[PDB]
Amino acid sequence: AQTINLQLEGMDCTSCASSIERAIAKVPGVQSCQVNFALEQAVVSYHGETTPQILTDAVERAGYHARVL
Ligand SMILES: [Zn+2]
Repeated sequence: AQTINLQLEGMDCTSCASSIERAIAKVPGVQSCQVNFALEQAVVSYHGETTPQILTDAVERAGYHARVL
């Protein structure tokens, strides 16, 4: 697995934290996604064709914003 951290914007509540996990989990190649609500960060484990930029697009499409750390 490869791993990447994303900084998250718009995650004001734990419902939205779950929304972000669900959106990231749908990305082909994602194996696991740990959303840290307190730290406004997601740790994503992946393989396959996943890229950091496909991950931040998933977050955008779900109605939030991410940036690659
Ligand atoms: Zn919310």
